[PDB]
Amino acid sequence: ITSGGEWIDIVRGVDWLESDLKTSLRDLLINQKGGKITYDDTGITRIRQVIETSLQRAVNRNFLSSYTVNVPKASQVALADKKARILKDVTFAGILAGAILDVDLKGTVAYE
Amino acid sequence: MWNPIVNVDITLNTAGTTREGFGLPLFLASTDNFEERVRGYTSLTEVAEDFDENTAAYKAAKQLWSQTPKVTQLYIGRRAMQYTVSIPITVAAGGGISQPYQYTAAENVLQQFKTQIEADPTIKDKVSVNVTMIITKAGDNDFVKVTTQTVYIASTTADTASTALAAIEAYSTDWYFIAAEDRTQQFVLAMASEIQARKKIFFTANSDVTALQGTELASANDVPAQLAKNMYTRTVCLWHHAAAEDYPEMAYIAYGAPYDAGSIAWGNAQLTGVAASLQPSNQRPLTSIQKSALDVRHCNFIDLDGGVPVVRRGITSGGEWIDIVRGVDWLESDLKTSLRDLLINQKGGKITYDDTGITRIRQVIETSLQRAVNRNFLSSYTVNVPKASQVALADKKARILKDVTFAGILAGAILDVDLKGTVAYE
Amino acid sequence: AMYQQYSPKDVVCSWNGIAIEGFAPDSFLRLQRTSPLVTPVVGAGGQVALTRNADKTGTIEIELMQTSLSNQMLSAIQAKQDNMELEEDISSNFVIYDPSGSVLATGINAWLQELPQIELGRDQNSKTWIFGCEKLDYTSTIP
Amino acid sequence: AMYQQYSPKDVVCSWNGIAIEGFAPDSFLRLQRTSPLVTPVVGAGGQVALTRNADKTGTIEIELMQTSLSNQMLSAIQAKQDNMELEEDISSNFVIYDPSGSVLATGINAWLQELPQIELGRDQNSKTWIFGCEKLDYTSTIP
Amino acid sequence: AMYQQYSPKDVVCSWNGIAIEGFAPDSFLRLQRTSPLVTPVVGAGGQVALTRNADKTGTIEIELMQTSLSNQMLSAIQAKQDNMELEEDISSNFVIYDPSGSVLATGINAWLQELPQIELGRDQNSKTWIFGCEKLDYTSTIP
Amino acid sequence: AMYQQYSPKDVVCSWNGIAIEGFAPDSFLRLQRTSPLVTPVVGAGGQVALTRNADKTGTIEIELMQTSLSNQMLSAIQAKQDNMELEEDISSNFVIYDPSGSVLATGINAWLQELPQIELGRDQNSKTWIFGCEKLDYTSTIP
Repeated sequence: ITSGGEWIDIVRGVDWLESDLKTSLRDLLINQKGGKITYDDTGITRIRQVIETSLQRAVNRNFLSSYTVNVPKASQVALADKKARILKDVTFAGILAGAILDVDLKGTVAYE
Repeated sequence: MWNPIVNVDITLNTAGTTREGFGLPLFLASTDNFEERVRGYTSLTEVAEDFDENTAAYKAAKQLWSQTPKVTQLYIGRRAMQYTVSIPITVAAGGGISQPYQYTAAENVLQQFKTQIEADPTIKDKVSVNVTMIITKAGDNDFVKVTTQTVYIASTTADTASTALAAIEAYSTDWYFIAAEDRTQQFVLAMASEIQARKKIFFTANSDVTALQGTELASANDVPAQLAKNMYTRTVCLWHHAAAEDYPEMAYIAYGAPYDAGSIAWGNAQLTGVAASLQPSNQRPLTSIQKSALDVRHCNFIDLDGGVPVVRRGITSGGEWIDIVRGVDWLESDLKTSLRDLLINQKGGKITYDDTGITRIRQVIETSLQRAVNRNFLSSYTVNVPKASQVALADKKARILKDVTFAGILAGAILDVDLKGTVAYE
Repeated sequence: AMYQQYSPKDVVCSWNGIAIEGFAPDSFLRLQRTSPLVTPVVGAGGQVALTRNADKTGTIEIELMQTSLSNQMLSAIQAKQDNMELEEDISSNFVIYDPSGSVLATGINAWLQELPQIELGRDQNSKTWIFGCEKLDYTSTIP
Repeated sequence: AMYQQYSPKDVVCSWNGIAIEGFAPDSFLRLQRTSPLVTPVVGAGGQVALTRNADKTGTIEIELMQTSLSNQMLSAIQAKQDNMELEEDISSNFVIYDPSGSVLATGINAWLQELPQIELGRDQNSKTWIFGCEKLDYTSTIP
Repeated sequence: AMYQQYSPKDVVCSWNGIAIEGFAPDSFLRLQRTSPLVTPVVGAGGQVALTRNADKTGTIEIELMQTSLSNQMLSAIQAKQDNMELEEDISSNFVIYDPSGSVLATGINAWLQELPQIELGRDQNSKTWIFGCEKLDYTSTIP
Repeated sequence: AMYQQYSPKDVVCSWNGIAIEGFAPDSFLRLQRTSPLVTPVVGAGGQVALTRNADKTGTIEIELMQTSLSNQMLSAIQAKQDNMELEEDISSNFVIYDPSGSVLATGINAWLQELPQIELGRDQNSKTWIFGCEKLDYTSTIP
């Protein structure tokens, strides 16, 4: 365990998960070599898809067990963001699996 | 600044969702931690900064946010304060004006302090001093504080319910539920009488053991009985042993506040982390006779169906269900907003004083009542309006429309069941 | 009161990072489970015992117009996956966005299963693409 | 924006060096694969494993008018191939030219598989010729 | 009333400290005794005398998917046991956990007896592993 | 998660330096051991003692299409081995390459044991070649 009480496994898994999300979204945003990701619901759903896929990659490892994702509607985004060409308000949640490291045991012996 | 192409801030703190509904809570407490007469917060973390864990203004906020989904916002009001000094200083005023005072080695010392204060040309006019010693408001000052071991200090609320309520309303009118830290018989009754003349709801608790005995309301004279006798339909009273220094009223408020008006029932409510009403003497749940004694007073309580605590009935002191009161208030607000939106936005035109203009108002009133019918709050309604050919000419000069009326019918719900059966070989 | 209104215009499908557009005039989407949830067994005497099937796969059939540009993207994606080692992954979540909530399912680890049949005549004929999924999850907005 | 326009007039089919003309009033061309791309297998516990089929053959059905002159050419070509040794080759690429891009497939090493049924009545009935192909290749204009 | 419901998903097998997973689509487990409990003998005059067999061994056949990862573990375990002295023990209890109680037996001192046959085709074929046991014990929840 | 995907296309067999190709439509490969690993013995009193068989030979049956060109190579190889002295070696390792890991065995010192039966009809019939091996070794990727 770390000095803060958190298992090393949790810390390292969270860091890897962040790195995987960062790489997947980077690969989506790059490689638009001749097109756009328009600032409407069609473009937002494409980002939802990659976030969900990258979280499913973690669920497959048995690191997580379930997750959820929420994204904003393109019809209610402030116009400052549309000029800055940035997307905000994306969030997600997850749940951890766990493991076993110790055992407690009791028994009895008798003639009957 | 430079921002990464993808930014990811992952954390380990679980979080829950909030919700928005009709009405927001306000907690009126005796405090001096800020100058404004009303200040808002959005989470318990913000409340912890201004207040310590042992203050009632913190317990009330802690109870409120225990329920799920959360309430969006919470307001805290400040009561007027008076300070007292004795012999077993620093004086502050609105605007950050502070002046220290000192005398070196009791009436002589108190008079020395009084003379120093009354001689100071900066802070004296905003406060008052009198001989123990007493310090109160003066002039425009709405805030005053005294702090300081050869001198002792004390504090006490120095206003009535009427004055505090008026002073807080003259600052912020955005709140529906109101609860109070003070639980004395006089203040509670005064606040109940004041809120009756307003479209607000006053939640209060009680732990008076004299309320658990006697079924005749005529002879009883505790606070719940007096509230019931006055038919204060806008007052909700809850009986709970821990009402001495804890505030379950806020949990009860948060139970139904997050939801829409007129579409829920406040009875049989389940509150998280709140124990049942226990007899103070032996810490056992109330007997049926004590529950009946509370019932005749129109006072609520936390019952046990056998393994689960649930607030029962959920009625105001006047006998009217909380749901009806809140739904009627929401309906009025909706009508007020819809007609306001019609009357405004005539930016370049008129609503002529003839039948063509009157039918347009009929239309919006009907639509706003249909909005309530869709919630299953009402079941049917009717509207009547005057003819433009028979309106008095004084109204046409005043540019006002009168004689509009409507009616509605309520839906209802089910909260209890009665059952009978038989068993036989045949 | 009346229920929420359906609108085909505000339905968006996505898979493998691309958006699928150009829905056909009729029946442009279908979702279905492969097996039922329960399978009763009845003895000669009338007793009943229930079997709870573990299979949860499904199929997603999306149908597009004849000249839609999304047909080229899927063909180009399929051509790439034929020249990849077995160790490389080919599955991705099939996400459907519908503000009316008339679609209750999403495809977990979906793959491309079949190619459209091509027919030509005096008029335009649609093209059907078929997908699979490891688990066709039915969810809802909790009341 | 709107997609590209379809035009039956500008569709040309070719095979064995001849051009096939005289399309029927309706449904004059069909293309289809013999087997799907993937075949899932589900265990009793719900696990999934995918089988990737190697078969890629297909069929091309082209339908012509009753009195079209292209019927004679195909009969004459078929008659020649019956009197050829097995060592001689009988397959050729089936090329379809379509400027609208509504057809995404071409036939690699196609052969003649069936002869049309002949029917006569008060009106004219079409004649269907069926071909095979070693590999029905789906291609696209790379976006 | 109706009996308890069967669920293949909640069946777990274990042996040698590892968990065996990836059950085949059908008939993934079988248990059987080697000999019957009694063997009657009838004389020429009709008299009957009963012989009570002492044998209680059995066989446990567990069948898995073609690409299941539990196949590698069993091969790796078998490879180790071939390079061990005869004095070292190779038997272990075969424990089956089933919340529905449809399986009434457990394997005492089970050993690996046979290796799966391997076959390949267009589709996936299962692999059967066979075990023995000193005493196939039938137990029940005492009414 | 889901297991690895099987693909008949990426399976390669080799023996005697040549590659064997042209697999039949179904069941083109089979592997099997000659004898089981253990043979229990039970006394009249119920005691059990285990016999560990030393035999580890096996058989590899590979089945090919009727007109596959790999049939000629095997016939040509067999013809050579009939005109060789007994001192010359005729065995070689039978190596199977499968990226999915669905085949767990390899043939050590395999030999040609039988020739295919030949049958002709309206359609094409497959041809089965049978091999032996000194030791059919089961291996795995160590977890």
